[PDB]
Amino acid sequence: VKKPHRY
Amino acid sequence: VKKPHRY
Amino acid sequence: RPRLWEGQDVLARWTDGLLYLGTIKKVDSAREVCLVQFEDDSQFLVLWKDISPAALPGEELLCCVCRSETVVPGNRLVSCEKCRHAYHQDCHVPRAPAPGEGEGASWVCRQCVFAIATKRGGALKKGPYARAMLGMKLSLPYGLKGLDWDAGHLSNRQQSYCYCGGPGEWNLKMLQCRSCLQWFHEACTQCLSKPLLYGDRFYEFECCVCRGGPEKVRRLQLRWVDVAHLVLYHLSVCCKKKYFDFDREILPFTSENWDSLLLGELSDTPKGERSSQLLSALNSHKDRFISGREIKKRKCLFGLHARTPPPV
Amino acid sequence: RLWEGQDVLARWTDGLLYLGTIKKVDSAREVCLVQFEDDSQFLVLWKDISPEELLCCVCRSETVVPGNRLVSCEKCRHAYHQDCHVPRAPAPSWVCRQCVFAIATKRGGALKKGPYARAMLGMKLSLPYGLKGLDWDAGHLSNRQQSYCYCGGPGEWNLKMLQCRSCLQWFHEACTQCLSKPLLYGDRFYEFECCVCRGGPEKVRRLQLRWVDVAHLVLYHLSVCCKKKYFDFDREILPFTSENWDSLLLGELSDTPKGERSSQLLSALNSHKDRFISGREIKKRKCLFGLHARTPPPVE
DNA sequence: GGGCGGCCGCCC
DNA sequence: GGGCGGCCGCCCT
Ligand SMILES: [Zn+2]
Ligand SMILES: [Zn+2]
Ligand SMILES: [Zn+2]
Ligand SMILES: [Zn+2]
Ligand SMILES: [Zn+2]
Ligand SMILES: [Zn+2]
Ligand SMILES: [Zn+2]
Ligand SMILES: [Zn+2]
Repeated sequence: VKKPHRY
Repeated sequence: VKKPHRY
Repeated sequence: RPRLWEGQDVLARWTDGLLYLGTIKKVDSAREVCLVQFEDDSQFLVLWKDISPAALPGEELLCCVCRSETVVPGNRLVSCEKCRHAYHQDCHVPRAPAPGEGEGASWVCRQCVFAIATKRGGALKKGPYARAMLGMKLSLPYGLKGLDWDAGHLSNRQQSYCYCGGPGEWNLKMLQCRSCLQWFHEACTQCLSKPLLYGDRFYEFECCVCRGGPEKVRRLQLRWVDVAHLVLYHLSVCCKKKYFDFDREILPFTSENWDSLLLGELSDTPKGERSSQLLSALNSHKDRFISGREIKKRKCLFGLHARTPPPV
Repeated sequence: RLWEGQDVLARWTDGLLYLGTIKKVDSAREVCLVQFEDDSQFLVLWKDISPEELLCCVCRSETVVPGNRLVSCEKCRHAYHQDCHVPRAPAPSWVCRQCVFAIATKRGGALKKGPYARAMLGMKLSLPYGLKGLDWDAGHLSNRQQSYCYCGGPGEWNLKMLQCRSCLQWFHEACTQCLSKPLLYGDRFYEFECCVCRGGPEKVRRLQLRWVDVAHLVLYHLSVCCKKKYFDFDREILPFTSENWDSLLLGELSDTPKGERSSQLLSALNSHKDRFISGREIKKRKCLFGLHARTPPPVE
């Protein structure tokens, strides 16, 4: 569930 | 650009 | 004045140069490191330099960088249109434009630009954010000439790398610039055509700061000894084990990722000659490779003597 | 020794360390020409130049005497005589004086809380130079050795420095831990006492400014910052005063109507023609003001 | 009889 | 998952 933060 | 040096 | 506190929602730069949403659990003022818990409930130590406070709701009235007032006129407090964080113009790298002034009204900070542009396998090549990425990459958010490297120039104690100034491991998806000898994250570059293999230093690379513009990269020619060593190390890292079966793991990996390997002169090689050349390479170099035969296993098993990347 | 092209850390007049490259050395006058990141070049004294080693960098020698084991720092890896260091080193993790400051110092005041804040405070109890043997000018503003503050580096008294009322030595803003607001240039309206004379934390008291003082300090601060002489009252002088009114620490003048602020300030600018020059003297608008002499406001 | 090339698999 | 525990089954005699 860990993933890069994206705007 | 000048930057104060910290370790 | 305080910038980081316990229970604070936070963005953390990882060794891949990517930002992950997390929460600070403990603040170690002595080490200047915080214990961050991420979405997968995993806890890690992250340096303060790689920690940015999450986007608060609404406007921010204090510079998120220095957390103090300035008495120097012409140093306005500008807000990023994305994360709504406030910056002193002189507290940003590069210097942030005042509102209006330089023509686009809406200014986006370095953190958000990287957050939008960076991507595993290489960052954006085209678009407004690719060009915004390029603009930011021409300036480093740290002092490069002052880093404290080891003898091999593989790691520095400040743990500052790339254009992002984040942490990183040279042997894990990072290219070294031929000019400044600095290592740069795969996700932060914009010049690659294929995803980097773990430990693949078979490149000639020059970063944006040295070039003063777009990056320049060239794929060096691999020997068959290199391909065997590179595939082994990549698998050794990716699968996290030492010994690999030739016919059911090593070979099926190469043929299924042959184009991604960028083998150049060897790219023509017929499938049959692939096996014979790889097998002979794996057998002929006992200084690099160890057969399963050495530890009472089948002879088609291979691993690396030391889990090290291929030398160049 | 030192050579050309060598990358070094140089202690600037603000007490902070900046990374630079040596362009020329002069052993005759013990000075060094250093180029910095912004491609600027300045003459730096060798006392401010900083270059798994075995030698003591302070005394240029090895010793026999027991009790003072040559101890190396954890950050800069330099070897220190236990008694050539100030105040004095534990023998064996140890961080030397210069690195403690490097970690703790900051523009607008050093760290107040934390392990390094307490570390520097322990360091600030003693000076790494002979204070009594310093040569001062008549105004006691400058050194011949250019040694100031707790750090022992260079500095200009009018550029964000405070003078101790007891020992009269000048101290960098970045090396103090007592300030609540950033220093304006040329601000001497303080009663300051250092850590050495106090044997503990610094003590500082803000003096009560008059209106003529406010006008002079603001005009001088703007003059240093903007590098020009004449400032518009309504477009520059008053907005700055209003935007940074809280940081000025003006005591009783704080509770003054902004309408009267403008009047009191404009009145002082027109009255004191020994300090200020209106725009009349150079055929501009009278609301323009500049200092007669580019000098900090004097204390009564 | 039993030496030995060879490698299948448990186990924490 | 890899370092050994375990030992089949050729060969020579
Ligand atoms: Zn700031
Ligand atoms: Zn932003
Ligand atoms: Zn470079
Ligand atoms: Zn990066
Ligand atoms: Zn100082
Ligand atoms: Zn040190
Ligand atoms: Zn010594
Ligand atoms: Zn004193």
